[PDB]
Amino acid sequence: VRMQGVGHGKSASSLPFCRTPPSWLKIASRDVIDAVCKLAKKGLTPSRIGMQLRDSMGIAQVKNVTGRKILRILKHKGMAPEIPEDLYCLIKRATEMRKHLERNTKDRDTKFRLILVESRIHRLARYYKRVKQLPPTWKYE
Amino acid sequence: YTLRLFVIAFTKKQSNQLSKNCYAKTRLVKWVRHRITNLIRQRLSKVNINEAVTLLTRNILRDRLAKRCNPIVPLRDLRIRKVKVVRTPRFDAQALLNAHGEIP
RNA sequence: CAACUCACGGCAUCCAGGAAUGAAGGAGGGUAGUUCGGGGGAGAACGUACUGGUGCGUCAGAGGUGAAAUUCUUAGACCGCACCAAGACGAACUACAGCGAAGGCAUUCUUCAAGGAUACCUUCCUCAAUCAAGAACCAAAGUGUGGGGAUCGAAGAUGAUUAGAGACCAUUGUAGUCCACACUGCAAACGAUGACACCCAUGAAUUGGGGAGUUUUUGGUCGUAGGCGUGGUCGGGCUUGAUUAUUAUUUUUCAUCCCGUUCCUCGUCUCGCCAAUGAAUAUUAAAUUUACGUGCAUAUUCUUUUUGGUCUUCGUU
Repeated sequence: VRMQGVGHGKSASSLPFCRTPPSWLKIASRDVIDAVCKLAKKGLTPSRIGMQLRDSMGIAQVKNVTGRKILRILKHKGMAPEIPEDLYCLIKRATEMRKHLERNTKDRDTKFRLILVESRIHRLARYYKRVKQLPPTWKYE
Repeated sequence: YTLRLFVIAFTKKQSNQLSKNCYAKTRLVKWVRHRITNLIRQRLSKVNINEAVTLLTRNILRDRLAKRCNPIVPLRDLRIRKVKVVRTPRFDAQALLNAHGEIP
């Protein structure tokens, strides 16, 4: 069930039983790792890089061939984002809604929503200070 | 002359349909009403007053309308429900009399 | 210091020995379908009707009820037609249908941010469930301030009925009904069924999304036989970058910017010889699934024209 809404989804991805890479690939480790970092320089987040790389190069799960995962790669080269993608996304969303409400003060739905969002921010943040990946001096607004 | 043409239409079940709904989506609907307004503003733009009315009375418009419309979603009827005049040009003697010709 | 088989040595030297279990029928976040809908806010228009007014006609009743009366009229009521004003609302279509956490939400177009489902060999890797305190939201009626005031209408008034009627019924009528900004948190706020997760028999139906699939990897000679694309060499242009130039000491002066084949190196595609997935004489929970057809189908526009050429009307021969 949804975190702070209601709904049951089941839209999902199930990767194959075999964890070995295809026969047909003509890449090797080097080629992959290059293309990862290279596209990262544009300002793509890990998500977007992986999607670009299945649709052009045919590398599905990066982990299978390169022997390690997108975020590890970027950390080792120091291109990993300071505040992690998942929460940064939320923050961006929230700000936009707040802007809207500075002009639209009789809107009700938006404000019900804003609560939910802001709550979620907190919970994520507290698991990025339980798991060290933010300063303990982190704060929202 | 500046006008308003009220319209109306209805969906139509397919001939092999086994479903008791006929209901449309939203995008479907809106297209019709789009592709209605456009045509009734394209034909009547370059057509004058007495030249116009002769279409409506004989139901010439209805032909050209529905036969475009139909593959957007099936229509059972289209009608022109009502027609009305808003803004009129100012009085003239000649443009008037030339539109009646001989007066019995 | 350069040169300099190889070694020692020097170099804020680099990459690889997968260097860190898996990716939950848990949560979160992405990307897309102009996705999906009476979900929410803002703006611009539209529709009849009720009520009032104005103009044009008619002339004596009209309202109302079981029966009446209260009520309005020759200062023309009621009725008919045309038009204007103001406020509220959005019929039928409207459903054992849709959306929202509930309360709730129906004209149209434009616009502003949101949410759910589905699709994925995308990303992250337990971030979750439930819940004293605390916080937000909440039908209608009520309270405050200002605005609006068409309709209906508590309180009140009048007329009836009744033994009585300060009740049901009729004509009226203030608060209220509407809006903006604050207050209140009292519903048969009901499915009288707390939230989250698992197992579980049947036939039709409905709303939203998505899908309907059957010869591959090519290995070895990699074998230039051909083609395609990229970087190099002259050439062409270029005040290209250094730069004579720019005063015509213009004399350049070169690898080069923009173009540039028959040259060398690299990538890829085409072509090729061989090799790779098709041998029944007997069947215990099955080795391979229907169908794949109908009905609809844009000349889809405005032109200003200007040089000829068919015509026409004046002078004059």
